[PDB]
Amino acid sequence: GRSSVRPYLEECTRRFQEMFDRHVVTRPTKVELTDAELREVIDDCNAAVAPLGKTVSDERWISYVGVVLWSQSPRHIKDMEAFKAVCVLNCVTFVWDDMDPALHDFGLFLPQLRKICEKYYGPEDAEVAYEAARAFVTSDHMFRDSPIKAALCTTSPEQYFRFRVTDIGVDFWMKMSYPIYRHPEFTEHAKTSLAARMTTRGLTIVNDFYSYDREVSLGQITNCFRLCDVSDETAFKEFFQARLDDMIEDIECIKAFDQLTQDVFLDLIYGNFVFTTSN
Amino acid sequence: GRSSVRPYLEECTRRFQEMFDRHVVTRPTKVELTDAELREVIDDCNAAVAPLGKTVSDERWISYVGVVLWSQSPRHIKDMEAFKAVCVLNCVTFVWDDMDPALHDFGLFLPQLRKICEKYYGPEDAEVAYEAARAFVTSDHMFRDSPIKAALCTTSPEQYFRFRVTDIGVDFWMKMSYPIYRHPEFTEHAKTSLAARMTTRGLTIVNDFYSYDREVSLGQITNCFRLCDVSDETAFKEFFQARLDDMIEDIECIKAFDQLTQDVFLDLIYGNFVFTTS
Ligand SMILES: [Mg+2]
Ligand SMILES: [Mg+2]
Ligand SMILES: [Mg+2]
Ligand SMILES: [Mg+2]
Repeated sequence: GRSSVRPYLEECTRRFQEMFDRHVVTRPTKVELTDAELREVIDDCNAAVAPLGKTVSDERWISYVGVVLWSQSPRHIKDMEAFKAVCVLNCVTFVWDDMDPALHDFGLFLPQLRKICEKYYGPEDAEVAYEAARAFVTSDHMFRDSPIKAALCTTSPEQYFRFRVTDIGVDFWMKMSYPIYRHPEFTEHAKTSLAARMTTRGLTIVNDFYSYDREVSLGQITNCFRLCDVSDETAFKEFFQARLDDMIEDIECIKAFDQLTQDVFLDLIYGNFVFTTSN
Repeated sequence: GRSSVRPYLEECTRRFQEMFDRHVVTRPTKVELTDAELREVIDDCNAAVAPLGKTVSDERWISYVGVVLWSQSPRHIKDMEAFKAVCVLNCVTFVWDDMDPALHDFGLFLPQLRKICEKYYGPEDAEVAYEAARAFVTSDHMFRDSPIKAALCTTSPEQYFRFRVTDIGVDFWMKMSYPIYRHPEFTEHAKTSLAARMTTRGLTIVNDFYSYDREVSLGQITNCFRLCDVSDETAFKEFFQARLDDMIEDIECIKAFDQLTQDVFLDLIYGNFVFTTS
């Protein structure tokens, strides 16, 4: 009953798209990697997870990298080495998040993350990106089975989204993506985490809706829709409307930011939705 | 702008204390600096702000440093070099927030912050502390008269507190304070800024109430109580109770953290109340 949002899948997808068309208007665009770039990305991905003895096929990597291809802001890219680092860091932390946690060898993995950062970023940016990656995968480790997670995720939407600012990876995302754009204001918003805080709900609500069935079947509690009775059409749709209102207020405030910054923020939110709803 | 929360000053003070007595219980305790340590701190503060030309008296310094003496967690302190750094970094960024922006010389001030961090912290912590200080003062600068400040501060409690995570300085505070304690869990929560997100509303709500009259008289908008009509006793009491409920919910979640970490969070919120009402 509460095991599935399947009855709402089409309507909610329509409503998400309708909101974006009214409030963001500009559609997201795909980044094309040359086959050299893509093999380079994938090679780095393989080298970084090999110490954990894990093999991962090219097409699995390409499914992982799709979110980065779709959710950056191609208008504004200025550094494609930073872009590739984000492709790599995203994919390997994807692979890390999808392993038995008693296969997690930090001594083996963290230095691979540092090597990626040092390859693609300047000296200062390498440290910023690496600390963000370190802090993300460290958060993930220390909150498995944590009473803190249960408290933040079951108490209120406000407590849950506060947890997700880090846990969904959007602070990590912002802190390794600002070198792509070299835009002073965006760099500051990324480093204060305001960038992450402005985009967390737009990203998390979409992510949660389309992974609800999988996550609750796996016993996972990091999902906002577990806060309403999904089996109750009236309660579900009041909750979903509240989440839509959350996304709209965020997007309306995001438009107070400078133009380039707001472009990146909205391409992220809307691009993630497009990527999420594709094959 | 000609508004005031004076008619509620007593009752809100009593309501605040009562909430803390029921939900935190543990009293905050003042850190007493020896005479040598207070001198070392004032000397460092005076050095840091000497390049900006203007003078700060001992008594102002000591009024600034009191929030640090009261709002840390004394039973858990392990590193007093780190503690002194927070005294100095708090005081001088206070003085900087208190200056006409027309005199905000970053090229003079940022090396002084870096100097403080390099004297008191290990090399890794010194970069964390410095970067949070840099990000804090840079945020203050780019949001003065910025349309983003006006949109975040006037739209809803949620957008306003989202802005204050950085703007009230608690993220900076966490990221320079964790070396005081060398507690692994607290260090991570500081570095993910979860520590700052848990404590922002309890700090900001207290700070906003007791600075409201001052701030509205100066045309400042960074105060959540501008979001209700404080001249409407009925509206103010509903808004004030909403913010108490926010503090209570946060405090109750804070107690799900490990025992040392939660002591630090709650001593910070409760000690800030004590210092503000002192
Ligand atoms: Mg995860
Ligand atoms: Mg998910
Ligand atoms: Mg201020
Ligand atoms: Mg104030």
